[PDB]
Amino acid sequence: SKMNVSYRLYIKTPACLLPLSDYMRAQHDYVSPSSSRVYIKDPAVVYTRS
Amino acid sequence: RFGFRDSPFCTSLPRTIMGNDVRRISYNVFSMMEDIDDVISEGFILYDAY
Repeated sequence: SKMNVSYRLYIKTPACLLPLSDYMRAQHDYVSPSSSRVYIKDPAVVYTRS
Repeated sequence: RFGFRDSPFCTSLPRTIMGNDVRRISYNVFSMMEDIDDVISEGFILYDAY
C-alpha cells in the first residue's frame, strides 16, 4: 500500500454504510391494516321507484 | 249486513280509529320506504293508486 500505490481518490462517506455498533438506527415500523377489512368489488347501482 | 265472518268490507274507510286519525300513505312513498315494520306496527291507509 505504501510503495506501489501512486495516487489516491477520496469521496464523502456514503450514507448507505452503517457500523455494526449503530444497528439500532435501522429499527423501523411498518403498518398492515386489519385483516377483518373487506374490499368491495361490486359497484353501487342507483334507482328510484317513482 | 251480509253476515260474512271477519268481513273485509267497510261501509266507509274509518277517518278516525281508537280516537286518532288513521295515517294515509301514497303508494309511491310506501314503496320508497325502508322502515316498513314500524309503520306497519300500527296500520295505515294506502292511496294514490288503483
